Amino acid sequence: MEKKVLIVGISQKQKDFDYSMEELANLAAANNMEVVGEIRQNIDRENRATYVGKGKVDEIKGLAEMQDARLIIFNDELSPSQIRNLEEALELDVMDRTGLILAIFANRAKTKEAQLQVQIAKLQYELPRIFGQGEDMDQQSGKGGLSNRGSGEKKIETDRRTIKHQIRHLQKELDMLVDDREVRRRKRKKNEIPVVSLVGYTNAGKSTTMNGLVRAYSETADKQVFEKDMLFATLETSVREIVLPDNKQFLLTDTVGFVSKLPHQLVKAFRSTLEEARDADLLIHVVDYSDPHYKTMMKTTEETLKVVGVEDVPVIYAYNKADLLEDEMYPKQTGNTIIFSAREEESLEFLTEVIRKELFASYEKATFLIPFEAGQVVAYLNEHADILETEYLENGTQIVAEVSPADLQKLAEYQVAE
Amino acid sequence: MKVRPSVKPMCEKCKVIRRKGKVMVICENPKHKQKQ
Amino acid sequence: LVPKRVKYRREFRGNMRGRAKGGTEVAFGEYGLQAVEASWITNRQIEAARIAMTRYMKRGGKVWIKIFPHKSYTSKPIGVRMGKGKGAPEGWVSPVKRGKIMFEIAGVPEDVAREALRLAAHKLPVKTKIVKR
Amino acid sequence: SRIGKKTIVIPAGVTVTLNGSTATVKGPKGELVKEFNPEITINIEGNEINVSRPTDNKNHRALHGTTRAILNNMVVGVSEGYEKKLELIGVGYRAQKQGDKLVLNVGYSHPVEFVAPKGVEIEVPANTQVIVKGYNKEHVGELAANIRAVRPPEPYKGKGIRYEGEHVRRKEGKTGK
Amino acid sequence: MIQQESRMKVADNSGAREVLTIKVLGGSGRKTANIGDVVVCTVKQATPGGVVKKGEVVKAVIVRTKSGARRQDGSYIKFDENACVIIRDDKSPRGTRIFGPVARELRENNFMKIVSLAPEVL
RNA sequence: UGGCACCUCGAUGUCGGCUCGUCGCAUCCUGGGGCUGUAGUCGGUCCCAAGGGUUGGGCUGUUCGCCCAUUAAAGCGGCACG
RNA sequence: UAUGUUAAGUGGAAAAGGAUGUGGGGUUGCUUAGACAACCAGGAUGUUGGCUUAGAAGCAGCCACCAUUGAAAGAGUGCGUA
Ligand SMILES: Nc1nc2c(ncn2[C@@H]2O[C@H](COP(=O)(O)OP(=O)(O)CP(=O)(O)O)[C@@H](O)[C@H]2O)c(=O)[nH]1
Ligand SMILES: [K+]
Ligand SMILES: [Mg+2]
Ligand SMILES: [Mg+2]
Ligand SMILES: [Mg+2]
Ligand SMILES: [Mg+2]
Ligand SMILES: [Mg+2]
Ligand SMILES: [Mg+2]
Ligand SMILES: [Mg+2]
Ligand SMILES: [Mg+2]
Ligand SMILES: [Mg+2]
Ligand SMILES: [Mg+2]
Ligand SMILES: [Zn+2]
Repeated sequence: MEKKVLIVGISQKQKDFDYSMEELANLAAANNMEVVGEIRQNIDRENRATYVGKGKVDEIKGLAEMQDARLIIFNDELSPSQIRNLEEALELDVMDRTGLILAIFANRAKTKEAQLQVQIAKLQYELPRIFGQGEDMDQQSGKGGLSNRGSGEKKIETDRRTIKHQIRHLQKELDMLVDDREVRRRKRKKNEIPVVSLVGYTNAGKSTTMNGLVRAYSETADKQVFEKDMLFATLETSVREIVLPDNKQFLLTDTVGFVSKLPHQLVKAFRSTLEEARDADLLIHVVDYSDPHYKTMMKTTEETLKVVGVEDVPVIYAYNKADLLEDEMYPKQTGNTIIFSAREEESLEFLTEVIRKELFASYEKATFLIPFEAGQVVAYLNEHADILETEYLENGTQIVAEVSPADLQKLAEYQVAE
Repeated sequence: MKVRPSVKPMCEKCKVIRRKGKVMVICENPKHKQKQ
Repeated sequence: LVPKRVKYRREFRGNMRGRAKGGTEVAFGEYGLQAVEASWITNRQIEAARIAMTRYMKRGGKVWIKIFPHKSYTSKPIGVRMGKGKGAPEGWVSPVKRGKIMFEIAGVPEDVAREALRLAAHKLPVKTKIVKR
Repeated sequence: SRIGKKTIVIPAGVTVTLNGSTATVKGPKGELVKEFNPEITINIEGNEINVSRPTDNKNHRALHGTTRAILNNMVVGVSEGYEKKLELIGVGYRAQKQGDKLVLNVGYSHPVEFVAPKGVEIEVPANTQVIVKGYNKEHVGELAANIRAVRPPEPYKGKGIRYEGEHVRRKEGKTGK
Repeated sequence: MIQQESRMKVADNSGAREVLTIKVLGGSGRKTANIGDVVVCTVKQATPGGVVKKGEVVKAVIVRTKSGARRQDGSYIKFDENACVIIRDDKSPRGTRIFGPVARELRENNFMKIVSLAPEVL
């Protein structure tokens, strides 16, 4: 059924501390749990032993036993000794934000890449905590003496080695999977298709933008990407063709969303996943302009991109949800900023116009004379470049069109000087 | 070649034959070559 | 598929001797899967088979599940010895005897029905066959 | 066996004889000798050869058919003969011969040399055209296959050595963009 | 005979003065290096203000050893020290001057600039 | 990693290293091949194959591991954890 | 001894699945007014059906799928061109 939980937080000199508890409640509501009470404390430093102090523990226990809760959720990462102390004091179950995010990710992992990533993150998180957890059985006080027969080791060494071993096996499987993944990018790298990637915060509107663009400018436009409010809807990346009316081709990629106060054991998984965004040719930053806190989001967004390791890539900041705001006109371009609504034909037209302006800038005018009997080149021009005017001459076809340097070099014999 | 316990046709031009006591599939598409 | 409540939390495992008592004929739809052997069938297997065979038909026609997981089973963790009482319940199971019809479908032609039942039968731990009313 | 029941009409100038299971065929172009299993039997008269089938079971049917086919090919090869033709495709691909030795320049750092065995001959109408001739199906086929195996055709340009009756499966070097 | 942990005096113009050898190149189980062989090494003493700095990992060629070389006509050569010259990825020196005598074996291994810059090629 | 308690409590020496190896193949290198999202270069994957080969250091009692510098390559396991 | 089966050394070790192995039965279509397989010949005309496209001529795609001579001959089964 649904479990009853509590959420506990300290001010800790955070600048807001209120959106943090709001999003913690939202995350709990995304794990088939409901918040039946929150406790906050305005302490500028974190308690070393119980994270809240002596009196707050009793207050929390009283509220939990009055509201009939089954678990307590703490807004920040805990310590193994803190977990031991809180569990002993409360006589309940204790869980922290990192555990909550891992729980959210575990049951939404479909492809085994995500499943293995979450598995390794969970084992890495639980590895330091097993010390006092297993000492209760290990610290049996009475075990023996000198024996002249034995393992030549103490039990702590043995169980440390056992827990250390399996981590390497799981990481090895991860590495093999990523190496296999690099095989499927061979065709993209061998050719030189430009790539543009959508990034941003969660529920910003990336998937809707991608679906609109795909419906507008794709051959197999029936290939849509899932969209919803919920929570981390897309846990996988997608790549699609986009072909423009002026006969230009590029690839559009979609990736996952993130949230503030992100665990460090899972940022490695995100760094593995965002490897397509790392080698992108253009970045589109979707921002939910309607949300008042959106500004804060932008900062934390760059922070994530600073950690996975994507930099020096041109970025266009797109402000979604323009229709939800009153007394505003859209689409509009200001510097490297776009104001638009994803569910609009004209907004998508403006965004794709901006993309075409930014990426393709080395398509210059050129004139070619293709002889009639030696034809089969006008088709290449029309299906690989945008033409302006062609003429039916007695000696052949006189075409003028704007092309790329590769086309110029390939068609260097047909050029005519002026 | 694909070496599997479950050799079966993959298109409508695949053909199932036996050679040296082994079941196998031949086709015009070389990706469809299977041996059991 | 889990029962809402039970009178007892622990139960004997039972046996599977003999032919199925009832439910050996197609009674609602036109097509059915019949068990040829006996087996425990869990609710994960039922759910996987149902999703496969329903997705193939694109939510057309009707599907009837003729078995329910009434029985529960327990287990013991790694590292515990024998004794000290019975273990904790894990899942829910249906014991299926030979001859039992466990899935029925209607509302689709021969080809769709037979292919959906073939797709479903590969998710199950028992040896099956396809029968028509 | 429909094949096994068909009659063999002996052409003029070729003679066929039986020594037990062994069969010998002579004519304008050469002499052949071959051994068959005794379970099958052959009749002899002026201008017809008939191979008969004692039993109707599997291997016996197959042997009947293949015995008739082998006799037919043997007699035809002695009488008229057999040939195969080979083409070379590619820039610089050259076929030549010095006496009784075929020399191929097919893109390696060294030329490839071929010498025909007894009963088989190699002819070079043009620098990119080879012909294998002989009065034995198996040997002509084997030598043509050996020559072709030096540089079989490749799917990106068609270059290599191929039969005239070959359709090469063609692929495109660069696709996707 | 230069193997790992043996130290050499640097005989060229670059900032290094003494070098400790880390690896003898040219095979998996190779142990010693002779005149005309390349080694990987680290700078133990340096001259302040030079191009090569202390603690740098470089590679160098041995130009004279205390157990020298035998020639094919039956004669031998030996020196009173072990000395090396710091080189680039090609066989060119990283200095502008070379001090002391150099063995003739550098010419067979195609170290032409080192041979031309030396005061004497014995 | 466990379960059981069948031989040994009128004794079956217990970790790591050193010396000396030997065997399996689910093959790390080298040899032969089919498919490729195999143009070439560089690769991926599978089939055959156990003939030979398969590094020196810093830290830690460590096995393992991380790092430095190499190599064609720095395989995984059994033999009372030989 | 009699009548059959198996070609794996199955017999003398192991499952889900996969398969023109082989034997025995039971139904059903066509055929000496000529069946199945090969060989010879034809396989046509309005017409490049309309739309779309720079094109689209049976064979990128959408909507139609008629008529004539004639033994039949698709507004086309696949390859191929741009
Ligand atoms: N009013 C308005 N609503 C919009 C606009 N664009 C998107 N939305 C709403 O916001 C939601 C965006 O969801 P989605 O794009 O799937 O979020 P997401 O970025 O994929 C979250 P994740 O990172 O997990 O994939 C949609 O359900 C849509 O209804 C807009 O321009 N105007
Ligand atoms: K089954
Ligand atoms: Mg003690
Ligand atoms: Mg010396
Ligand atoms: Mg030293
Ligand atoms: Mg005793
Ligand atoms: Mg050390
Ligand atoms: Mg190397
Ligand atoms: Mg061992
Ligand atoms: Mg199975
Ligand atoms: Mg049978
Ligand atoms: Mg016919
Ligand atoms: Zn096929």
